[PDB]
Amino acid sequence: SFSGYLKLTDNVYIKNADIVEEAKKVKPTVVVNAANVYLKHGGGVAGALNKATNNAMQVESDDYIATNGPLKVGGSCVLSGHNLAKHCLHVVGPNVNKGEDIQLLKSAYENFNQHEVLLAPLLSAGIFGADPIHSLRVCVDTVRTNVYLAVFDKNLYDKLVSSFL
Ligand SMILES: C[C@H]1CNC[C@H](CO)C1
Repeated sequence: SFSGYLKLTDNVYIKNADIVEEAKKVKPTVVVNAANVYLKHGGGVAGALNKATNNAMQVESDDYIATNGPLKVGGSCVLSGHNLAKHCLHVVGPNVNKGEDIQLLKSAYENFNQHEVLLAPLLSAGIFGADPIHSLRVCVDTVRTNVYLAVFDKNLYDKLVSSFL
């Protein structure tokens, strides 16, 4: 039921869309969150997804952290998708603004391979500070399952499509 996506490869699709609106429309089995190790969904994609859940994502996340401790950079956990999806896969890409190793972006994308189909943002893009062109490249070269990428910014979406090798 994903509609309006441009096909980049055999398994990677892209659309200029607000991932919250896309999740509400599609109700995918998995929506990926651009999480941090503490699951503190303050801003960027995480802040927007959490706000769409009326903070239920944050309440669930705080209980998860209280039980399990923080995630690793490059790691993930599966939690509820609330009103957005069946599940939310919280994936921690490296935050270059915190000096985290950009080489961990491939490990972060490997989490997507545990799910046959996902709605996702570009990991480490936006407020995480990585080059979104590089994130898309790592995505296509790492993810083998079906990934539907939602890119919020039209100007960035156009740049990503027009520069895609
Ligand atoms: C598994 C269902 C979850 N919501 C959308 C799916 C259609 O691609 C069906």
